[PDB]
Amino acid sequence: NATEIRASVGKMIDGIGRFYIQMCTELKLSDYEGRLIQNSLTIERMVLSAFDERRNKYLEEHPSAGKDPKKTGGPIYRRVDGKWRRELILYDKEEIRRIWRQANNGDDATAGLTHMMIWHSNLNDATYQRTRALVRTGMDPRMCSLMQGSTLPRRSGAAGAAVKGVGTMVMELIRMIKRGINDRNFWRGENGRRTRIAYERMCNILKGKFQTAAQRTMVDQVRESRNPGNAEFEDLIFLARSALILRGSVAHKSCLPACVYGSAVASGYDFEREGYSLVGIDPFRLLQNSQVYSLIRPNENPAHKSQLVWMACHSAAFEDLRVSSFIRGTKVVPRGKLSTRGVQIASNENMETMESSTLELRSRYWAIRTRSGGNTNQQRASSGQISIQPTFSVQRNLPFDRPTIMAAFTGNTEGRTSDMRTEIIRLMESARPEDVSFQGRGVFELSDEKATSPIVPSFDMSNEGSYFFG
Amino acid sequence: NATEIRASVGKMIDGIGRFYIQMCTELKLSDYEGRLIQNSLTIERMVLSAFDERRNKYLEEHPSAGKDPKKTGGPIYRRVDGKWRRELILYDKEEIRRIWRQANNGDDATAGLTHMMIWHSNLNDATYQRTRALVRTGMDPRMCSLMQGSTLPRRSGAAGAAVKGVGTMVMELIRMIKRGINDRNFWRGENGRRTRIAYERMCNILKGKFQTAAQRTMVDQVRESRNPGNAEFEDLIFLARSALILRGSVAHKSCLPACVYGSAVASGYDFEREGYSLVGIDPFRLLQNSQVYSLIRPNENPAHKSQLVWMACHSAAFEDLRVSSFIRGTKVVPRGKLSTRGVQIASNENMETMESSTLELRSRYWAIRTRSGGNTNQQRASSGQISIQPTFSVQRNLPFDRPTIMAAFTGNTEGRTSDMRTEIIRLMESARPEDVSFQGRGVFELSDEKATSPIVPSFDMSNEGSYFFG
Repeated sequence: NATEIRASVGKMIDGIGRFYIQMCTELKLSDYEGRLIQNSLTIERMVLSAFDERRNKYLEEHPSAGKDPKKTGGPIYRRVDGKWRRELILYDKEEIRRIWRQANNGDDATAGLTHMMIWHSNLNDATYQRTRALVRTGMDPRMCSLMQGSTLPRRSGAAGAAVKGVGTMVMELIRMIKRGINDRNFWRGENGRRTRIAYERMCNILKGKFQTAAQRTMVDQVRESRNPGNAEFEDLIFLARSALILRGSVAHKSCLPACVYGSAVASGYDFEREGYSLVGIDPFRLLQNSQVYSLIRPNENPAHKSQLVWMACHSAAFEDLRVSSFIRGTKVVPRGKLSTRGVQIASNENMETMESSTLELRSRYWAIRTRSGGNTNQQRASSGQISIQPTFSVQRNLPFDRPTIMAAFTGNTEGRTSDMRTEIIRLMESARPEDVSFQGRGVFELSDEKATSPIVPSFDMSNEGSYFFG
Repeated sequence: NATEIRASVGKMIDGIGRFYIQMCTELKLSDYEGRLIQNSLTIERMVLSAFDERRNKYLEEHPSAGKDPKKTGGPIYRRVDGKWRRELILYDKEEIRRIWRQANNGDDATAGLTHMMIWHSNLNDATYQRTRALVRTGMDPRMCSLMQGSTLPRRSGAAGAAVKGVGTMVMELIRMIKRGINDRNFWRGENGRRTRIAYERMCNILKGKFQTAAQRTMVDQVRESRNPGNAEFEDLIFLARSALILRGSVAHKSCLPACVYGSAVASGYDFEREGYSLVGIDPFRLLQNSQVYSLIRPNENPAHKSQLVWMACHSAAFEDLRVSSFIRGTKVVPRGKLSTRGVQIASNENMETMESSTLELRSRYWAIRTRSGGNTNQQRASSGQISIQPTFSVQRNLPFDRPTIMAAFTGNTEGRTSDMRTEIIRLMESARPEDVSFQGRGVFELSDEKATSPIVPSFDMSNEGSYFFG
């Protein structure tokens, strides 16, 4: 059944929206002030800090960073008769914790929290990619397209586990491997137990994310090493390099800024009644009638800023430029020639140069974001029955496709990773960059509500460049 | 045990002989007509066409060449009161297929078929050498002595795999390499799978045929290339050039014409009882009491024709002229001054000029044809123990010949082919053209049945020329 999940997501988004309304009430902000991305970012990171129990518990035992008992940050921006001002106002954790407490009818709202962490992951992935950590681990910065949800902490649950990508998991595993190489953390203490439990859980998440059998079995053989040394390091690097083409269907949750949700909730559009979806038309239908303001530097182009924020909202920073432009309706500028900077504003930059303006979010078309992979993998490995069932009682043979039956079982168990690298490189060679994917699907029009008739895109515009980076 | 193989070969030759008797019965041919090489060639090539499933299956989908549903060729020659006549009589495939079906007590007679393909290979190798394909592949026609069984199709089994030579395998590999260079046949389709399977099987056959370790390891490193480009092309050319001296013991099966087998079977000499061998005295003992007739042009010398047909029967076209003459008893004329042409007769040449005559096959001596190589290779690399076993329990060292122990294992694996070309050229330099081979063996007399006492040949007849070609 899908009605229950729809009601649950509608309920928790209604809670988030009415929390945002409560914030707009308590901050004494004007109508325009509540349509700002920056203040939503500030309050939302404040919520992240308040609800992150582990960092807090690390902090009350560590009274450092000067003024840090329980209050952090808070750069609220207010419009003064056309000009702008920034104030560093500090808020307690317990008060706003309880404001959430009645902002969700007595619940913890963990799903909402995961929504905020995921929307932060999308903003960071859209703005800045961490080539720095990649090169730190020795890992090639050519594969930044594997950095989905890198800024996410491990505190996120299964819903948060859905969005964090393959390459980010390679990075976090490499971090723990380097730590275990530096010192003997693998002893029989409770620390070793929690490390191996986390390691096996993360490997299970990995094997869930992949699609082809060969990579799944190689990963299953990865955690056989009770004492991970150096071989699994290049094993995981090659895992990422092979997942370049055999990508895992991780997630692309379409999280939206708190201002848009709050404006919708304030207008009386209760999400529980008509339902809410995070994947279909629904996150789209709020945006063509949404007004968003933000601050811009006197050199930044607002036209680029609108495209970038729509990227971040729809987590399309790692999507191809051609289809993103087709859905948007206008050409999208790659990261190479963007005359803009990060949407976050520095704490030291001067107050005079900021100017507020409206953000354009309307898009001509819409499409469903499925958590799947390209059809090319199913082209490499076709589909069909392998077994048969006797319906009539007739004296006949039972046809069994035996050579694939051994392949599923792997009768002769794989010796090491290398034998798997062999046929996975063979599959990579079988791959082609002209393999059309997602057959039977298309882009629909905004007037469509039940996905009745799509239109297939056709891109013949030479080599404009399907690479947002470079 | 050797009795079972002897019985099997005797049985299948008895089947072939009684099939030939059935053909002589159904063709209504006279006594002399069944002693003709030409009619045996015609019926035998007809059998090849009937039992070759792949070409047939290519043909019923390709109804071309005019009159070609299921009937091909058939130039039967009949003697008319001294003169000769040629008739193009066409036979169906299924009828003669079933005639074989009871001609071998319900078996397929695949071994007999391989015997016919091998005897065709010997006739072609004796008559005409394919310098043309060699030059087509850019391959030097100085090495025609490596063309054993070139006309053989790949359908031949392990018994047929025994006779097809090293240079022919170089040629077929070069053909597939050129085809894979022309188009990308190496994709992940089923065609690529069958190509790599055939390629590895043929490389296994090659490594089976060679004798020295260095060439075997270089060949083992040949198929490491998953995408064969151009380097392995000259690698295989150099393989053939090195196998010039370090020849592989491929095979020299002594196949005999169907007329000789049929005459023996008709006389009541059942091969199952007294046994048959294809390698010892036995294929020889049928020939001194065998009568064979054939057609000859008014310019062709019958004396040369008898020597050439005995060459083709004994597959001694690539054997040295001195020993071939010694075993035959008379001088053998090289290909340079043979006033004869191919034993096959053209379809357009006139009926008047043909004249039939007896073929001389009796030879003074006999010798065993072992599938081995010259003793010179064992002179270059001597023989002896490398390890020892403790018989008495005595506190003593275990002598191990370590530097050759690494050599067998190749502890430092060879980088490329070039390091192997180095020491193989060194071995070629160590080679001498005066190295006497086949020590401990000799030529026996026809009166000998158990190989009791041979006589060693001694050739001091200057430089008559041990080269059938040139």
